[PDB]
Amino acid sequence: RLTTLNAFVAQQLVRSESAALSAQLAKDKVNECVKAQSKRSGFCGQGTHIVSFVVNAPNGLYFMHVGYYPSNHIEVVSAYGLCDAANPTNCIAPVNGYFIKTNNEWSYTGSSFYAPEPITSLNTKYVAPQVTYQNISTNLPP
Amino acid sequence: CPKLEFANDTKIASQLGNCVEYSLYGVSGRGVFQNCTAVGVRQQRFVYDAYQNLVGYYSDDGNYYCLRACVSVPVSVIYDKETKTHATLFGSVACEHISSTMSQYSRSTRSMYGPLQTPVGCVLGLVNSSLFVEDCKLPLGQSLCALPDTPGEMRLASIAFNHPIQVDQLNSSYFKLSIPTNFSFGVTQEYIQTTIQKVTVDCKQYVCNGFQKCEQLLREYGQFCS
Amino acid sequence: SIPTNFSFGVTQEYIQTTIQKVTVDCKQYVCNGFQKCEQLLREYGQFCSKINQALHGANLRQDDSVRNLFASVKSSQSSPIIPGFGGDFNLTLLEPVARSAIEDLLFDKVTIADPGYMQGYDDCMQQLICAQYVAGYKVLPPLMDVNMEAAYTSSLLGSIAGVGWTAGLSSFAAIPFAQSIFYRLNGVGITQQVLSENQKLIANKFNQALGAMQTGFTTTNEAFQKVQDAVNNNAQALSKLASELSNTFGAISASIGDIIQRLDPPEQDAQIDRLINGRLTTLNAFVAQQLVRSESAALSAQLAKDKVNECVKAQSKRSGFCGQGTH
Amino acid sequence: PIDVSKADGIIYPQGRTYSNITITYQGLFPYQGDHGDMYVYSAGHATGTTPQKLFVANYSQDVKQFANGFVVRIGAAANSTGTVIISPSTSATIRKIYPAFMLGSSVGNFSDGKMGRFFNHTLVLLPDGCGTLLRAFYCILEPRSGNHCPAGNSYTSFATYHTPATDCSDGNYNRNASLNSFKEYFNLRNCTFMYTYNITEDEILEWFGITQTAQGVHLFSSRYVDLYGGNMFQFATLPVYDTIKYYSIIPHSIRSIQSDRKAWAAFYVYKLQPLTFLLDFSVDGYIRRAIDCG
Amino acid sequence: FNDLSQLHCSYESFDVESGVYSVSSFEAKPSGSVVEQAEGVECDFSPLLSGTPPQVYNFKRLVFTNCNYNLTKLLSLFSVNDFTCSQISPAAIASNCY
Ligand SMILES: *[C@@H]1O[C@H](CO)[C@@H](O[C@@H]2O[C@H](CO)[C@@H](O[C@@H]3O[C@H](CO[C@H]4O[C@H](CO)[C@@H](O)[C@H](O)[C@@H]4O)[C@@H](O)[C@H](O[C@H]4O[C@H](CO)[C@@H](O)[C@H](O)[C@@H]4O)[C@@H]3O)[C@H](O)[C@H]2NC(C)=O)[C@H](O)[C@H]1NC(C)=O
Ligand SMILES: *[C@@H]1O[C@H](CO)[C@@H](O[C@@H]2O[C@H](CO)[C@@H](O)[C@H](O)[C@H]2NC(C)=O)[C@H](O)[C@H]1NC(C)=O
Ligand SMILES: *[C@@H]1O[C@H](CO)[C@@H](O[C@@H]2O[C@H](CO)[C@@H](O)[C@H](O)[C@H]2NC(C)=O)[C@H](O)[C@H]1NC(C)=O
Ligand SMILES: *[C@@H]1O[C@H](CO)[C@@H](O[C@@H]2O[C@H](CO)[C@@H](O)[C@H](O)[C@H]2NC(C)=O)[C@H](O)[C@H]1NC(C)=O
Ligand SMILES: *[C@@H]1O[C@H](CO[C@@H]2O[C@@H](C)[C@@H](O)[C@@H](O)[C@@H]2O)[C@@H](O)[C@H](O)[C@H]1NC(C)=O
Ligand SMILES: *[C@@H]1O[C@H](CO)[C@@H](O)[C@H](O)[C@H]1NC(C)=O
Ligand SMILES: *[C@@H]1O[C@H](CO)[C@@H](O)[C@H](O)[C@H]1NC(C)=O
Ligand SMILES: *[C@@H]1O[C@H](CO)[C@@H](O)[C@H](O)[C@H]1NC(C)=O
Ligand SMILES: *[C@@H]1O[C@H](CO)[C@@H](O)[C@H](O)[C@H]1NC(C)=O
Repeated sequence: RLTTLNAFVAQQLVRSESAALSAQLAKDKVNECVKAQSKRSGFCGQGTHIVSFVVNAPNGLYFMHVGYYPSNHIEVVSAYGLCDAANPTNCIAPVNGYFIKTNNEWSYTGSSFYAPEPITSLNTKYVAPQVTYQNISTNLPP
Repeated sequence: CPKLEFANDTKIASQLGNCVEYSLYGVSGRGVFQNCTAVGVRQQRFVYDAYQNLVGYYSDDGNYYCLRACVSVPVSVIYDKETKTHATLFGSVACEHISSTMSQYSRSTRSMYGPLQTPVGCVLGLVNSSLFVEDCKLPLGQSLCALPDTPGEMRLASIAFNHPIQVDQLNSSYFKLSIPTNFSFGVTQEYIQTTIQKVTVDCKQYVCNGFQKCEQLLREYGQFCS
Repeated sequence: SIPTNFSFGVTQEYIQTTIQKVTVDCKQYVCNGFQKCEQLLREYGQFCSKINQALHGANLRQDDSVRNLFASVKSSQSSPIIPGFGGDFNLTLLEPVARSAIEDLLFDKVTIADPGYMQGYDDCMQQLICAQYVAGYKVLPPLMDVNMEAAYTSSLLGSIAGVGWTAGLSSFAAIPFAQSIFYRLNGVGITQQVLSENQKLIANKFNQALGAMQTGFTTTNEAFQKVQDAVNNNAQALSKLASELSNTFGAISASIGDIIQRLDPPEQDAQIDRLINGRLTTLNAFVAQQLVRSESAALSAQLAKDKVNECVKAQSKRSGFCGQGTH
Repeated sequence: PIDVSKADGIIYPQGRTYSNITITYQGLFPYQGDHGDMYVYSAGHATGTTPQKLFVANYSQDVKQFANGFVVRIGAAANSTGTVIISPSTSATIRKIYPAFMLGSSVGNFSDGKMGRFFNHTLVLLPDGCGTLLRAFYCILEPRSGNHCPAGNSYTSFATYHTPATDCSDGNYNRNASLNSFKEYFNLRNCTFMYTYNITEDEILEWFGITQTAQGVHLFSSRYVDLYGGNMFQFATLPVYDTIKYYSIIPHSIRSIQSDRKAWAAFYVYKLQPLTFLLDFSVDGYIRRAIDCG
Repeated sequence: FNDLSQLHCSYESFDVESGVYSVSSFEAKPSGSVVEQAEGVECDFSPLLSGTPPQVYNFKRLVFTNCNYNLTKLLSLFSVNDFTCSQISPAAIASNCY
C-alpha cells in the first residue's frame, strides 16, 4: 500500500503540473480571443474568429468560439495598384481590401466576402509607384 | 547428449529455407534457415547478435547457414458496435497462409470475405470496393478504411484526400483571385481540464483501517505517510 | 545606429510532432507461446489487459491530435505546383517531382529504417527491421500516406503565396511568388525604391543563401541533431522491448522453454512468477514513458501548428519568435 | 609495452563470436602499456667446438603467484640482429625460442636452503626439438642426490641443456633429449596422464595464454588457426584436479659453439587480472582493436 | 473461445466500442526439428565403478565432454537408496544436451 501511494503521489504531482499548464493556457484563451479578437490564424476559433464564450465545468472549462465560416467560393479577378498613367506616383492601395472589375471597373471589396462596393477614400490610401501596378485613364477613381 | 534412434528425416538440408525448431545439441530454439556467406571464426560454429541470439551457423560439412528467427504473421482485428460486423487484418504479408496451421486459441471465421492484398498486408472479411471516404471514423492504417452497411458488410475504401479549390495564377498585371460568396458562423468547440477533484487520505484509516496491531507495526514506518 | 548592408540568413529548426504509434501483444510478448505460461498467466493477466487499452487510448489520442492538426493546416484552397514557379529562384529543391527534392535528400541523409510497411515479414523471409517481431510488437502504420503529406506540403506551399498579404484568411491571394516577396519585403520595412531598382542582387544573394543550406546539411545543423536524437529516442524505445527478455530478472535463466523443460513444476512456476513480474514492471515503465512522449508530442504539435499558422503562412510581429533577425 | 587498441595478446570469448560490433565482456585481462616479467635465454660456455659449463641466471629461484594465469609473447625480437647475451661484444641474428614451465602449489627451500621446493603432484611442460614438441606431464618430481644435484651437494640451480648440432637438425630430433636433460636433474614418479603436441615452426611472433578453472587448465594460442593472425584459441585443456598458486620458469641451456653463438628470443610475460574490456569484432571476426575500462 | 471472447474479456462487458485492436497473433507450425552436431565415443562411466571408492574429502572427479550418455544403462543398475536434485528437475538430467 505505501508503494501504491507513492505511485499515487507521483501521478498526482504529474496531474498537478498538468493542471498548472492548463491554467496558463486557460488564462491565455480567456484573455486573448474571448475578451478580444485574436490576430492569430485559428488560435481558438477556426477561420476568422468573431466572438468566444466560456463556462465553468466541475473539473474543467468549456469554450465555444463563433467564427466566420466561408462557403461557395467563386473565381474572380483582382489587381495590384490603381495608378495614373500621367502621374505614376499617384497610386492607391486598399485598406485590407481588394480590387474587383465590376459590371454595371475596379472597385473596393472586403477581404473576406463577395461584398463589392464603389471605391471611396474611406477604404484606400496612397502608396508608391511600381512597375507591377495598373493604369486607368477612361475613368480615374475619386 | 542422450542416445536416440537417429532419425534420417531430421537433417538441416531437409527443410532449408523453412521454419523449424532448431536444436543444435544444446542450442535450442525455433527459426528459419537461409544460405549466406561465411562470417567469423568457423571453429566457433555459433555466431550471435548483440542480444545473445543466434544469427549464423557454420555447418559440419562446411556450408554456412544463417538462422535469424521464425517470424510469424502479426494479426489485428476490427469490430464495430451496433452493427455485428468484424474482420481480421494481417500486417505486411502476402495472402499466403490458409486456416491450416495457426497457434493459440480457436480462431473464428464466417461465410466465404476472403484473403485480399492490401498495401498493409492481407485482409480477411473485406469485399473490394474502390471507395473514398474523407472522414472515416475507424481507419485501417496507411490510408485505408472500411465502412459498414446500414447481415451488413464493411466495405473497402481509401482515405480520401480533401482536394482544395484549385486556383491558378497570372504572370501579368491582372491577377487571378478566388472569393467566398456565402458563409455561416461556425462554432469551434473544445474543453480543458482546469482543476481535478483534489483528495487527501489518512495514514491509519487507509492503512491500519483501525488495527491495533497495525498501529504498533506502522510506528517503525512512522513518518512515511506524514 | 543604422546598418548599411544586409543579407538573408536562414534559421533551421525542427519539432517532434508525432511519436511512434506502436502496439504490443500480451501473450506473444510476455508468454511467447508456452503452455504452462498461459496457465500461469491465468493467475495474473489483469495488468496486461488494462495497459493494452491504455496504450490503445494513448495511440488514438495521438491519432486524433494528428487528424486535428492536419485539419487545421489544410488550406481550403491552394495553388498548383509546376516546375519553374517562383521566378528566378531555384526553388526546384522544394518543388515536388510526389516527392520534394529537399525532403528526398533529407530522407537520404537521415538514417531512415522504415519498419517494413510493405515488405516487412516478407522482407524477413527473403532476408533490425525484421527484429520488430522477435518477442513481438508492431509499430503501426501511419495513418497517412506519403502522397498525403505531399498534398499538405503543396497546400502550405500555396498558402505561402496566398496568406501573407492581409490578416483574414477567407480570401486566397496566391500572388506570383516574386511579387509576393516584393510585398512581404515592403511590409517588413524596406523602402519601395531599393525594392524597385535593386531586385537583382537581393534575388541572387537569396539564391545562394538558400543554396548554402543545401550543402550545409551535416552534423553542424542543430535541427539535424534533434531529428537524429529523435531517431535514437525511437531506437531506445524499441530497445525497451528488444533488450529486456535477455534479462532473467533474478531468475536462473531468461529463456522460457529452458525453465519449463529443465525445472520441476513448483520451482518453474516460481521462476515464471519472477519473470512475469519483472516483465510487467518493464511494461509499466513503457507505459509511463510513452505517456510522457505522448504529452510531449501533444504540446509539440500545438507549438508546430501555432508556428505554421502564424509566422509561416503570414508574417508574425513577434520579435524573433521563429526566426532570428528580421524574419 | 602492450597496446590494447592493437590487441596484443588478449583472451578471445570461448564460444561467443560476433561480427562488426563493439561488445563489452568481463574476463581476465592485463593493463595497458605494461612492462612484463622479462626473462631471456642464452648460450653456454664454449671454445672451438666443445661447449663448456652452463650459462643461466637466478630466474629459477624467482617465484610469483599464479593469480589468473599469464600471457607470453614469443619472438618479438625475431627477424633482427641483437648482441649475444654471453658475449656482449658479439652480435648475431635473433632466433625465436620457447619457454618451459612448471606449476604447483607449495614453496620450500632446496638442499642448500634456496627457496623453491615443490611438493606432491606438479605439472611440467617443455618445448623440445627446436620447439616442434610441446610435451606436458603432471607427475611426481624426484631431485637427484649426487654432485651438483638438486637434493645433492655443490648445487646452485637447475637448467636444461640442448645440443643443436645433434639435437634438432633436419629430422632426428634426438628422442626428445631435453626431456632427458630434465631427467638428468629430476626423476618421474606416480604419474597419472601425459600430453604431447605437434607445432610447426615459422618466423612470425607467437602469443600464448595459460589459465586455470575448476573444469581444467586452459591453454590458448594463435598458431593453430591464426598463424598469420593472432588470437587466443584454446588448443589445450588439462583435466586438472587441484588449482595452482605457484609457478616457475625452468632455465634452458644451448650447447652451441663459441664462434657460432646465435642470439635467441627475448620473451615477455604479462599477468592476467579480472577486468572488463570492450572489443571491436570486425566483419571477418578477427579481433584487432580492444579497449580497457579502468 | 474466439476473437470476440478475448475481445469482451479484455473489456469485461457484453458491450464494447468499435475499433482496431491488436488481437493476439498466432504462430505458424514449424516444418520440423533438426538435431545435428558431431558425436563420437559414448560417455564412459567405468572409473566410477572401478577401483576403491574414495572418501568424502577424497571425492574423485570425472569430466565428460563430447560423448553420448544414457542413464537407462547407468541409473537402472544403480541401487539408488536416495536421490535428490538441487535446483534442477530430476527427470530432465537424462534428456537435455549440455
Ligand atoms: C619476419 O619477416 C617475415 C617476412 O618473410 C614476416 O612474415 C610476414 O608477415 C606479414 C605480417 O603478417 C605477412 O603479411 C600478411 O600477408 C598476408 C598474405 O599472405 C599470403 O601469402 C603467404 C605466403 O605465401 C601465404 O602463406 C598466405 O596464406 C597468404 O596466401 C595478408 O593477407 C595479410 O593481411 C591480412 O592480415 C592482417 C593481419 O591479420 C590484417 O591486418 C589485414 O587487414 C589482412 O586481413 C598480411 O599482410 C607476410 O605474408 C609474411 N611473409 C611471409 C613470407 O610469411 C614475419 O612476420 C616477420 N616476423 C617478425 C617477428 O617481424
Ligand atoms: C502605366 O504606364 C506606364 C507607361 O510608362 C508604365 O511605366 C512603364 O511600363 C513599362 C511596361 O509596362 C515598364 O517596362 C517600365 O519599367 C515602366 N516604367 C517605370 C518607370 O516603371 C507603368 O508601369 C504603368 N502602370 C502603373 C503606373 O501602374
Ligand atoms: C538548383 O539547385 C540544384 C541542386 O544543386 C541544381 O542541380 C544540380 O545541377 C547540376 C548541373 O546543372 C548537377 O551537376 C548537380 O548534380 C545538380 N545537383 C543535384 C543535387 O542534383 C540545379 O542546377 C539548380 N538550378 C539552377 C537554375 O540554379
Ligand atoms: C561493418 O560496419 C561498418 C561500420 O559501420 C559499415 O560501414 C558503414 O556502411 C554504411 C552502409 O553503406 C555506411 O552508410 C557507413 O558510412 C559505413 N560506415 C563506416 C565507418 O564505414 C559496414 O557496412 C559494415 N559491414 C557489414 C558487412 O556489416
Ligand atoms: C550455400 O551457399 C554456398 C555459397 O554461398 C553463396 O553465396 C552466399 C552469399 C549466399 O547467397 C548463398 O545462397 C550462395 O549459394 C554454396 O556453395 C552451397 O552449395 C549452398 N548450399 C546448397 C545446399 O546449395
Ligand atoms: C479492387 O478494385 C480496384 C478497382 O475497383 C482495383 O484497382 C484493385 O486492383 C482491386 N483489388 C484487387 C486485389 O484486385
Ligand atoms: C447562403 O445560404 C443560406 C442557406 O443555404 C441562404 O439562406 C442564403 O440566402 C445564402 N446567401 C447567399 C448570399 O447565397
Ligand atoms: C555587402 O557586403 C557584400 C560582401 O561583403 C558585398 O558584396 C556587397 O556589395 C555589400 N553591399 C553593400 C550595399 O555594401
Ligand atoms: C607428430 O607428428 C609425427 C609425424 O607426423 C608423429 O609421429 C607423432 O606421433 C606426432 N605427435 C603428436 C603428439 O601428434
